[PDB]
Amino acid sequence: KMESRIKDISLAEFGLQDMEIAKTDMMGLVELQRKYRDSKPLKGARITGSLHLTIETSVLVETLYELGAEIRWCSCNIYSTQDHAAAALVKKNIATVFAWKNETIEDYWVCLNDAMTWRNICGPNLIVDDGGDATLILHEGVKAEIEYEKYNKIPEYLETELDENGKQLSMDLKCMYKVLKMELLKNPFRWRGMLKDLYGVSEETTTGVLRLKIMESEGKLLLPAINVNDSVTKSKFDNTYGCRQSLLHGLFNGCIQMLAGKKIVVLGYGEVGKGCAQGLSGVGARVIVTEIDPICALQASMEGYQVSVLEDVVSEADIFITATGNKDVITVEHMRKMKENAYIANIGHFDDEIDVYGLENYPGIKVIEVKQNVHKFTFPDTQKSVILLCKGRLVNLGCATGHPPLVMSMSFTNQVLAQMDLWKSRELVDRSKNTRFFVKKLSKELDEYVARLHLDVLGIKLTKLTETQAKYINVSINGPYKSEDYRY
Amino acid sequence: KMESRIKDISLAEFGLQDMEIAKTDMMGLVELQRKYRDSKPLKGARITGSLHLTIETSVLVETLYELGAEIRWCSCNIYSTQDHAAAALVKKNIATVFAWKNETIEDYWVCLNDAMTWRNPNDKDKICGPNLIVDDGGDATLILHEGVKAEIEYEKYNKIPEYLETELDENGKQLSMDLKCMYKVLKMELLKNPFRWRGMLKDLYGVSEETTTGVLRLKIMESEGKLLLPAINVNDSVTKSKFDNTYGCRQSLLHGLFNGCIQMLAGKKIVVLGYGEVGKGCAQGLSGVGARVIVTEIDPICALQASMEGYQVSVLEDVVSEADIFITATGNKDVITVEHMRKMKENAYIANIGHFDDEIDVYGLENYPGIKVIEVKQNVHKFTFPDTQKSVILLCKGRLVNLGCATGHPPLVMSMSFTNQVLAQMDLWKSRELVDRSKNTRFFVKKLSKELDEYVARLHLDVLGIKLTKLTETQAKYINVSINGPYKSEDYRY
Amino acid sequence: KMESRIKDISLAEFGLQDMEIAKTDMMGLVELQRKYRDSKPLKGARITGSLHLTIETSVLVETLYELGAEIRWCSCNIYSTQDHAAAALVKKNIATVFAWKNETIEDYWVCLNDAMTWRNPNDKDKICGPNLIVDDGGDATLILHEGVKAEIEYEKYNKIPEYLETELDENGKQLSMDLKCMYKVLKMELLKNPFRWRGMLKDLYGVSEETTTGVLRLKIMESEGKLLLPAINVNDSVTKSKFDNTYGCRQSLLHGLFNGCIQMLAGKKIVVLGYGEVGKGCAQGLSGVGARVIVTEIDPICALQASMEGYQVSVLEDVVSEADIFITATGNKDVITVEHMRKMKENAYIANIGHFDDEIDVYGLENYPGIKVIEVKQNVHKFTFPDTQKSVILLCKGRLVNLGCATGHPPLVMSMSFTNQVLAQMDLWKSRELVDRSKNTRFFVKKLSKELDEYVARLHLDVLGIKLTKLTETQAKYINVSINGPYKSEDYRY
Amino acid sequence: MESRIKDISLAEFGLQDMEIAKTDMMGLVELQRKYRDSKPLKGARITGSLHLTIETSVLVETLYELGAEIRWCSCNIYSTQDHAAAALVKKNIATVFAWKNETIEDYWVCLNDAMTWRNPNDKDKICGPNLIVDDGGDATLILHEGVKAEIEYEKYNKIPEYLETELDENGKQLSMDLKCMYKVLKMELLKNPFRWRGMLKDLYGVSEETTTGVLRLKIMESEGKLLLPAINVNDSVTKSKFDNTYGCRQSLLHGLFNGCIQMLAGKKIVVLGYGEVGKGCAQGLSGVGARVIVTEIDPICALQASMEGYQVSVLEDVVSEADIFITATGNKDVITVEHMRKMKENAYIANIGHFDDEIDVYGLENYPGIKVIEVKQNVHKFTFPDTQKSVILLCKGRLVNLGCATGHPPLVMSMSFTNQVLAQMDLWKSRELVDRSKNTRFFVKKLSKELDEYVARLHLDVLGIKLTKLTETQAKYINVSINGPYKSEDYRY
Ligand SMILES: NC(=O)c1ccc[n+]([C@@H]2O[C@H](COP(=O)([O-])OP(=O)(O)OC[C@H]3O[C@@H](n4cnc5c(N)ncnc54)[C@H](O)[C@@H]3O)[C@@H](O)[C@H]2O)c1
Ligand SMILES: Nc1ncnc2c1ncn2[C@@H]1O[C@H](CO)[C@@H](O)[C@H]1O
Ligand SMILES: [Cl-]
Ligand SMILES: [Cl-]
Ligand SMILES: [Cl-]
Ligand SMILES: [Cl-]
Ligand SMILES: [Cl-]
Ligand SMILES: [Cl-]
Ligand SMILES: [Cl-]
Ligand SMILES: [Cl-]
Ligand SMILES: [Cl-]
Ligand SMILES: [Cl-]
Ligand SMILES: [Cl-]
Ligand SMILES: [Cl-]
Repeated sequence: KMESRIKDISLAEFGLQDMEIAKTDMMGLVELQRKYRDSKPLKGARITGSLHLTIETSVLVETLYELGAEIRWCSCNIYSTQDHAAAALVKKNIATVFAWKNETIEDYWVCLNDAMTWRNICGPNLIVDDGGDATLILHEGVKAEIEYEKYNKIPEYLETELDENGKQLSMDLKCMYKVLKMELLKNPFRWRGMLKDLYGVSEETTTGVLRLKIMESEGKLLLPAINVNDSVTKSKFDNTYGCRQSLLHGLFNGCIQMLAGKKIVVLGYGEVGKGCAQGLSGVGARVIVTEIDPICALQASMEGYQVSVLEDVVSEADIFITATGNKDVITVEHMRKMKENAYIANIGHFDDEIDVYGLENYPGIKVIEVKQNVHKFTFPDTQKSVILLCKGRLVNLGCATGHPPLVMSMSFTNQVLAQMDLWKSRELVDRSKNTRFFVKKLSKELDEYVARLHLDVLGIKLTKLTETQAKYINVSINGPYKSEDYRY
Repeated sequence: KMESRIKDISLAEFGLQDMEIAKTDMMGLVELQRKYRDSKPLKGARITGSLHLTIETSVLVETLYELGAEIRWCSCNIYSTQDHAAAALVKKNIATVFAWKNETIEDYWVCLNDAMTWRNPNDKDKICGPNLIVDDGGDATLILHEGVKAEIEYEKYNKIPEYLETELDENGKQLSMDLKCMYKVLKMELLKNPFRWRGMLKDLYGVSEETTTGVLRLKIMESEGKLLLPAINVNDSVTKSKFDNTYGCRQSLLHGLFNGCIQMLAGKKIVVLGYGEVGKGCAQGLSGVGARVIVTEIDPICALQASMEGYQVSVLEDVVSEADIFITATGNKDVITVEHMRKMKENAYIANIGHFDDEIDVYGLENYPGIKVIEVKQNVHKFTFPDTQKSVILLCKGRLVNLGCATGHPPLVMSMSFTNQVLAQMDLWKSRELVDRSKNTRFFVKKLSKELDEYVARLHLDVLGIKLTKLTETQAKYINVSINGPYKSEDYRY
Repeated sequence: KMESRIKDISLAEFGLQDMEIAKTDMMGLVELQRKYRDSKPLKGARITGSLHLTIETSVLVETLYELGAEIRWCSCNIYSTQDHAAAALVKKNIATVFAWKNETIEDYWVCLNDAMTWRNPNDKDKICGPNLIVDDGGDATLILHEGVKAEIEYEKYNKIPEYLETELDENGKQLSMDLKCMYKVLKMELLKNPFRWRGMLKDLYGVSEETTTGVLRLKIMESEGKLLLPAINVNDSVTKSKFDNTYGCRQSLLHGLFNGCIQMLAGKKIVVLGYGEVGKGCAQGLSGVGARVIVTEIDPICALQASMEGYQVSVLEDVVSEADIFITATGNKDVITVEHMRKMKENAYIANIGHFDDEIDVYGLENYPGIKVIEVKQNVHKFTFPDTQKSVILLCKGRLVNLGCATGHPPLVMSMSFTNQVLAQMDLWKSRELVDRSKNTRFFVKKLSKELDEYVARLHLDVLGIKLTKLTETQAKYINVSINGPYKSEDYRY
Repeated sequence: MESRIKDISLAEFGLQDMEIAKTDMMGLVELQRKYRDSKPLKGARITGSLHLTIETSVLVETLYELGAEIRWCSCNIYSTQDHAAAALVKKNIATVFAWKNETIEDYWVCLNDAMTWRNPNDKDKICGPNLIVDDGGDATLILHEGVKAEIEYEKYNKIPEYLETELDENGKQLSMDLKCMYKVLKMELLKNPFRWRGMLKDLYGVSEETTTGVLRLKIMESEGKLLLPAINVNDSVTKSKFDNTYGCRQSLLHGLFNGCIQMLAGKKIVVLGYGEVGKGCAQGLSGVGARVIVTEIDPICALQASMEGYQVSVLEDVVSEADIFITATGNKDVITVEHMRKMKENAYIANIGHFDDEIDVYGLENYPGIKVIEVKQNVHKFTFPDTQKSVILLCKGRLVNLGCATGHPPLVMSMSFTNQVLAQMDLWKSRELVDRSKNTRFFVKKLSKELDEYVARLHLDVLGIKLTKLTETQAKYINVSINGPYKSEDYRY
C-alpha cells in the first residue's frame, strides 16, 4: 500500500489545532526541530513506528520528519488511536499511516505489516516500537522463513489454531501467524531481506524491554536496541506522573461511579502502580495494594496503603486496577467472588493481566455494552455482574487520550535522541561478521539534557554550582550530577 | 406541547443501563422508592423541574414519579443535558421532557416555559401551572416572578411594557441574552393570556432550591417581601453543601478539565478564584494531581483557610501574567475581565464552575474588536487578540465546565443532594393546606431539620461499608444527646 | 497568698525570649496591645484565669495586663504548664501565678482556689473574688457553682454537708480524684468563711470559655437555670473552632506523639476515635506522615466525611486487636475500656487529646488486680496485665497528649483563639452595669459577632503574606454584602 | 578501658526504650535469634562511630549477641541519647565514649579512645579494631590521616608543620573539627609513631552508613588511597529509599517542632536539595500545611519537585520572603552570611545534611559586632548590628533531626541496621582474602539485591503486609525466580 488507511481525512483540521496547542508544553520536541531542521541528521532514513497514534505521537512523527526521515506508522493498540491525529499526519504528507480507533485484531496485524513494507520490496532502517510487536513480527518472520526452507512447506505451528498444550492461541498470535503465512506465499525471503538494512529499534515501555532482554540472553536479538523506557526522564515521569492523571481520566470516562471512599485495589506497586495510587488517593479513594516484591510492598505501607493478597480483598473491594505487566492476575474465579457492579480495568501494556478470554467464553454468560468500550458481564448462577473497561486493554488510552503532552515530550525527546544514535552508528552494524546484538541505554548526560529542555515550561529556576561546590561534591558544574546507580 | 422535545429517542436503551448502574450507589433514592412507592405521598402533585438533566437527575425524576407525581422537566443549563438520560425518561413515560445538549439560549427559555405549562385536568383545554417546583439556579422561580411583574405592568398601562421590547438595559448597555430571550417569552405569553402567571399562584405550594446562587436570589426576594411561594433551601443541608459542593467538584472539575484541556495539570500554576465550599474541593482535586494552586479570595477567614492548606493567596492582578489555568468559583460577576485576559500568556486556559456565565466576561471577549475565534473541539474555543497576536482557550463559553465538558458530579453525592430534594418536595406538598393566599401574601425560606439531614447520611453508609458506633445510655447522657440523635447543635459547622 | 507559687524563677530569662519570638506570629494580640495600651479598657478589672500556662498564654496574660487588668492565674491541667512561661510572668509582675508542670491533683485544686482568692482593695484584711474569669475546661466555673451549692447546704443543716466528707459517690463507687480534691478545698473554705463563694457573686461580671467540653458544661447550666454569671462561648467563633481545634491539633498531636511514642507512625494502623473538629485535624497530620487512619464515630454525617477523605470507618471492637495506636478525640466517656485494652496487641500505644481523662478508663487500668506498671519516661507508663503478660503504653495518664507530652498548639493559631478571648473579656467588662443581681435573674451564654470574627482573621493575614481581594461596588451589590463585610450568613459553615 | 558517659543511673530508662523499640526492629531481632548460638562474629573487635541512640543500642546489642567485642562513640556532638549510652555500659555490651553536648575537642578524644584496643596477647601493648561501623566517615578519616601523619613524621623526623598550625594552605582558619583531630594525631605521634600503620595489619573493613561518608570513600578509591575494604550500606535499596526519605519525613518535623516554636502551616519553607532526604523533608512539611519552595542544581530532581506541586527557585529570589530554611544538599556554603542578612526578622535556619558546612555558621558567629543569645537548649538567635534584624539557628547548623530531637524512629533504623550487621558479617567472613603483603587497591562494594530483599521480608509482619506469591507460569512470564530477586540491578524503585 503506497497510500494511507485512516478513518476520516476531514478530521485533519482539528488534529492540527491540537498539535499546535500541545507544542506549547512539548518543548523538548520543539527544540529538536528548531536545532536539527536544517542539518537533517536523519536524512535518508526509513522509519517504521508501532506506537499509539495520539496527538502527542503526531508531534514525535513531525519531529522525525523535520529531521529528514521518511515515515510509515501504525498504532500499537486497537483502541489507542486518535482519528484526528492520524488525519493530521496524512493531510500534511508527514507520513504514511495505517491506524484508526477501534481496529479489529485482524486489521491491527495487517496495519503493522503494511507499516513494515517499503518500496524501491524492502524494510525500514529504524524502528520506533512500544510493546515490542514490530520487533516480534520481524523475529517471528525470520523464524518462519527458516522453518519454511528446512521442510519446504508452510510450518504447521502457523496453520494450527491451538498452542503446544491444546489451549486456544491468543487472537493476537492467530492474526499475526495469518499475516506471516500470507507473506511466505508471496516471498519467503522478505523478513531476512530486511535485516541487511536494519540498524536498530528504540523500545518505549517496560513490557517491550522485557521481551528485548529475553532475546539478548538467548542470543536471538537480530538488531541493535535502545531501551528508552529506563531513561530517568521516562520511567520516573511518564510511567508514574503520566498515569497519575491518565488513569483518572480513563476511569472518569469509563466508570460512572464516584471514586471517593471506595476500596480500590491497585495490583502492582511499581513505577505505574505508584502513580495510579497517588491519583486515586488524590480524589479520596482508599487504595489497597497487591504486590510480590517485599521492597515495593514496604514502599506502599510507608505511603499509608494497606497491602493484601487479592483473595482476602476480592469480595469487598469496589474497583480493581491491574498494573503488573504480568499474566492472570485477575482470574474468572476471582471475578465470580466480586460484588455487584464491581469495575475491572487494566493499565499494564497487554490484555493478559485479566483473563478476558475466560470471561467472554464462560458457559452461559451474558454480556451487554454499557457504552463505547465498556461491557457488563453477568454470570448465570449467581446473577451478579462485573463491568470491564475496554476489554482489559490499556484504559488510559482506551477510554481516554493517554498521558498529556508535557510528559510525552520527555519520553519522545528520548526517542528522537535514540533514533539519532542508532542512525549515526549505522557503519558499525556489519552483518557479514556480526549477526548478534545488545540492548543499551542513553547516557546520563542526555538524560539531564532532556530535563533541561522542559524547565521553562513550568518556570523552574536552576541553581548553579560554584567552582568550590562542584569540587566539594566531586562533579562538573555542567553535570552529570549523580552516579550511574542513583535511583532518584 | 403535550409530547416531549429531545434529541434522540433511540439513545433510551443506553440511558436505562446507566440508570441501573447509577442506582447501586444512589441508595438514598432507592430507599425512598422502596418505602413510599405504595403509599404515594405525592399522589396528584404536578411537579415542574428546572435542573441539569443527567443520569443522576433521571433517578430523581423516577423517584418523584414512583411516589405518585406527574412530572414536566427541563434542564437549567444549555450544555448540561445528557441526551441518553432524557431519552430514558420519555421512553418509560415517567415525565414530559424539554431538553437536549447544546440548546440555543432562545430554546432554553422556550423549554423552561413549556415545562411550566400544564393542561387543566378539569377542563382539558384551559391552561394552569405546577403545584411544586424543583429548581437549580432559580430560573424557574425567576420566570414566575418576572411573569407576574409583567402582568401587573401590562394591566396598569394596558399595553406591552417597554422594558420587554427594548434590547438595552437602564444604562444603555446590551441586555444579556438570557434576559432578552426570557422577555421574548414573557411578551408572547402576554399576547396569549395576561392572567397566565398570576393564575398559577392559586395552586403553587412551593420550591426546592438546589444551589448557592439560587438561594441568594431567594433570600433577596424574602427581604424585599417579593417571594410569592414557600421555599426550601436544599443547598444548605449539611448532606448537600459539605458533600456535593466540595467532594463532588473535587472529581467533577478534574473530569471537565481533562476533557476540555489537553494539557497536563501537574506543576502548573492554577488560580482558583473563590475558596468557599466549591473552591475548597476544586483545590483538593487539583493538588491531588500535582498542580500548584494559587487562591484569590475576598473573605479573610476563607483566605486564612487556604493558607493553612499550603496555598498561596494572591490578588489576580499579581498572578495573571504567569499563571497557566484560571478556574472561577465565586458565584460573583466580572471576576475575569477582558483586560485580565489580554495580560494572560499564550494558550492560557480559562474555565468557570460557579452557576452562571457572568464570572468571566465572555460577552466582552466574543465582541472584542477584530478578535478571531476558532473551535478547538466540542465546546472549547480559542480566542486570539489582533494587537498582541496572543490567544486564550475558553471552556464551554464560560459555563459550568464540570457539566459542560463532562457529566457533572457522580451518583453517590447527587443521591445525597437529591434525597434532600425529595424530602423537601414531600414537606412542601404535606404543608399545602397552610398556604392560604386569601390572606398570607408573605412567604419565607426554610431549611430541612437536622434529624432529616442525619437520616440522609444514614441511608448512604452501606454504600461505602461504614460501620457506626452506637452510644451507650451513659455516654448519651454525658454528652447530652439522644442515642438516635441529633448529635450536634444547630450552629455546628462540621 | 500574696506571692506566686512556681517551680523556678531563674527560668524567667528563657521565657521572655520565647515570648518575643512567639509575638512575631501572634499579630492579633500585638495589635490589641498597640491599640488599647493607652486607653486601658480593662482598667480596675480583676481577672482570674484557669488556662494552660504556656508561652502563648503568657502573651494573652501580658495583653490583658497592658489593657489595665490585675491578673491571678493557674493552669487548667496538671501537665500543661511550661515552667519558663510561668517564671516570665512573675519576673515582670504581670500576674500572680499558681502553676508548675507535674502538679499533683491535690495541688491543682489548691492553685485554682488560690487564683480565685483576691485581697479586698478597700479593707486589705478581708477577702473577695474576681470580676472576670478566663476559663478552659470549666473548672474555675465549676468550683464557683459547687462552692455556692456547698454554702446553701451548709446553712440549711448548719453543718458540713455529708457529700463533701464521703470518699464514695451515691452508688458506692470511688469518687474521681478531681472531685475528692475539689471537695476537700470546698470543705476547708466552709470552715474559714461560709459566705465566701456567694460573696464573690456580687462582683462577678462573666466568664469566657475556651473549649468544646467547657461550653457543654455551660449549656447544661443554662438549660437548668443554674448559670450564675454571664458567659461567652469563645470556642465557637469561626476563628477558633475551625483553626485551633483542627489545624492546631494537626501539628500539636504529632509533636505529642513524637515525644511520648518512640515508634514510627508511617504504615501503622492508627485509630482516631471521634472525627469532629479535633479528629479531622488529628487525621490530617497522621496521614501527612504516612499512617493509615481508621476512624470511629457515632455521627453518620461525620462518618461520611471521613470516608470522603479516604479513611476506613469502623467500630472499635472490630479493629482493637490489630490496630497499633489509639487516639481519643470524642469529648466523651469510657471510649477505651479495660476490656478493650486487654484485647490490644503488645506495646500498643494509647493517647487522649479530648479535654479530660475520662475518655480512657485510666482508673480501671491502674487499679486492675495484679497489674504491673512501669515508667518508660517522663509521663509515659507501660501497663502489663498478669494473665496474658501483654502490655499497653499510656501517654501521660490519659490526659491531653499535645500539652502533656509536648507544648500544645503553636503561637499563630493560639493568637487567633486568644484575640477572641480578649475581645470577650472586653465585652463582658463593658457590660458590667447591665448585670443587676438585685433582680431575678437568669444568665445566658452568647457568642461574639461575625464582624469581630472576621476582624480577628484580618489581623493575622500579614503573618503569612496573604493578599485580600477587594470587592467593587457592583460586585458587593451583586452578592448582596457590604464591601467591608460581613461576607457570609450566620448559618455558613466555612 | 572503662567507659565515659553522662549518667549511669539513666540505664533503667534506656533498657525500657530498647525493649519497646525491639517490637518494630524485627530485622535485628531475627538476626539475634538466628545467629546468637553460632556466633558468626566471634573474636571480632568492632569500633563504631555512629549516633548513639536507642536504635543504635539495639545494633550494638545485635553485634554483641553475635560474638563481637565492641567499643563505640557517637558521630555527632549533639546526637547521643544519654539513657541509651547508659544502657550499654550497664549490661557490659560495649565500652562507650559518648554523651549529649560534647565539645568538639572531646568528640575527637572519644573517637580516638574508641579506636584504641588492648592487645589480647600482650595486655601491655596497643592495637586497633578488626572492623569499623562508620557514619559520616570520621573513623575512616582519623585512620587515613593518622597514617599520613606517621609517613610525614618519619620523613622529616619531626612533628609535621600542618598539624601545629592553626591556619590552612590559604591563610584561612582551620575548622574546629580539623584542629581538634590534628591535636589528637599530634599527641599520638608523641606516644607511638607506628600506632596507625600498626592497626592496618588487622583491619578487615568498614561499613559506611550515609551519603556523605560514601562520597569520601569514593574519592579515596579513585585516588588509590583507600587502605581497607569498604561496604556502602547507604545505597542498599532498604536504606536509601526508606531511612533517607521516610525517616526524615517524621524526623525533620520532630526536630523542628522541638527547636522552632512557630507553626509550620502556611509558611514558605525552603528545602535546599531535593534528593533522597529533600524529598522526605518536603513530604512531611506539606503534610502539616507548609508551602514548600525547592532549590536544586539537578534538572531531573528539579522536575520531580514540580510534579509534586512545589515551586523551584534560586535562593536569591526567595531569601527575603521565606520563613524557614532547611538545607539537605550534602554540599558546602549553601546558606552564606550574605544570604542571612537579607532574611526577615526571626527567620529560622536548620540543617539536615551530615555536616555543619552547608550553613556558614563560622562566618555568622564571627561576624563583626554580632550579638548572640541562647533561646533554649541548642537554639541560638543571632542579631546583626547594622540592620538590627535577627535569625534563629537550630543547634549550630548540625543535624536538626538528631540535635533537637531523637532522629529516625526504630522501624526504619532497623532496616538500615540490618544492612549494617549483614555488611559486618560479610567483611569478617572475607578476612582471609585481605592480604597486605601484596599491596592491592581496596574498593567499595554494595550488598546484593538478594540480601536487600531479605531485609525487606524481615519487616513485613511489623505492618501486617501480606505478600502475594508468583505461580510457576507467572515467574516464567516475567522471567524471575519465585523467590527473587524480582528486579534488574539498574531498577530505581
Ligand atoms: N539527617 C539525617 O538523618 C540524614 C539521613 C540521610 C542522609 N543524610 C545526609 O543528607 C545529605 C544528603 O543526603 P542525600 O542522600 O539526600 O543526598 P542526594 O545526593 O540524594 O541529594 C542531595 C541533593 O542536593 C542537591 N544539591 C547539591 N548541591 C546543591 C546546591 N548548592 N543547591 C541546591 N541543591 C544542591 C543535589 O543535586 C541532590 O539532589 C548528606 O549529607 C547525607 O549524609 C542525613
Ligand atoms: N498520549 C500518549 N501517546 C502516545 N503514547 C502514550 C501516551 N500515553 C502513554 N503512552 C505510552 O504507552 C506506553 C504503554 O503502551 C507507555 O509506556 C507510554 O510511553
Ligand atoms: Cl488490615
Ligand atoms: Cl558512576
Ligand atoms: Cl431538537
Ligand atoms: Cl509569595
Ligand atoms: Cl487598548
Ligand atoms: Cl504555702
Ligand atoms: Cl488606633
Ligand atoms: Cl473495611
Ligand atoms: Cl530459636
Ligand atoms: Cl619533609
Ligand atoms: Cl606540611
Ligand atoms: Cl512563581
